Amino acid sequence: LCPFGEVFNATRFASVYAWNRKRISNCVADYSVLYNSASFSTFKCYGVSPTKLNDLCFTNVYADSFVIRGDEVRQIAPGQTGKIADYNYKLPDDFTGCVIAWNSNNLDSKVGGNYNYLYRLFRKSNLKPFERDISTEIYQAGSTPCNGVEGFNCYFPLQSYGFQPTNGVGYQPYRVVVLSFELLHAPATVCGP
Amino acid sequence: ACMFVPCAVRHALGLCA
Ligand SMILES: *CCC(=O)N1CN(C(=O)CC*)CN(C(=O)CC*)C1
Repeated sequence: LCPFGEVFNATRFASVYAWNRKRISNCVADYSVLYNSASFSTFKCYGVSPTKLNDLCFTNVYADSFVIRGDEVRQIAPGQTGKIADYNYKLPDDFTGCVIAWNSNNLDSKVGGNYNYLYRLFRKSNLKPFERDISTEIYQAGSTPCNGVEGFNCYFPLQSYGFQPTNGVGYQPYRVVVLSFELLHAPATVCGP
Repeated sequence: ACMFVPCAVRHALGLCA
């Protein structure tokens, strides 16, 4: 009995630089929430059909979840660039699974701003697909090495979102769930009812 | 007093040690 429901219904969501991964295996898959795709602002499946997942069997299913702005949801797709795809959460070109997002302004925005959700603002290079970086190493913005000391041209690598409920929809927080359906050379443990 | 992420928020998220 797979805990797909708890991934979507989790009270706390991760900041996107520290995106949470939940491996799903050795269980009976309840795909009911994927049939209710009309209730999500984003619901894009790549090489998957929710009505056919019962007939299919998988070795593992990873559920990555985080909060980003609504105007950043478009970056959670194959072949995208931008601050999120580049420095926070990268999907591969060959991605197989679904990207599901919904507005969470009522929960994740605060008057004055919710500075508790962060994204990585600086990084020496782009992430590889599915790479996760939670280091807080001071970023060398000038030509002079920082030696890890925060200050002049040496910046804290992460930035607060400061979500406010009166910001426009594109700047509002959205909770995102990315499901990767993995069928590797092993026995399938995630099957339908 | 802190740029990018305020100091209290850095403590709240476990980013100081
Ligand atoms: C903006 C940097 C700063 O004021 N301090 C460095 N530091 C941390 O960054 C903790 C994560 C320790 N300091 C404080 O805890 C007080 C805000 C000082």
